[PDB]
Amino acid sequence: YNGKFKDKRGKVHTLVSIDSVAATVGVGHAFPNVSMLGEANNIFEVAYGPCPK
Amino acid sequence: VSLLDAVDRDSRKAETSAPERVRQISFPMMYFKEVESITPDEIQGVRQPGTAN
Repeated sequence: YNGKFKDKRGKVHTLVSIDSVAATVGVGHAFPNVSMLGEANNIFEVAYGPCPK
Repeated sequence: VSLLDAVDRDSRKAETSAPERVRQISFPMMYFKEVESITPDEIQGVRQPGTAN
């Protein structure tokens, strides 16, 4: 995965990285795949709230 | 009006009454005002005193 984004200040943020580690060193993240569980997926969730209006 | 004074018959003198007095006046009036407002922060997550949830 080679995703990367830029901040308003021009700072480049690489999606796949470990804090305080040189970019030259290989790095990766591991996780299990749960998408197929659908409505029973209790491991990953996102919350949403109201606005001040 | 006031009492009347006796005069001699032959002198043929008399009395007279002064005229009335008229006057005028004016009044100001009092003004009252007050303000109040309602904002969303008064109803965002604020429980009603007499209930549970």
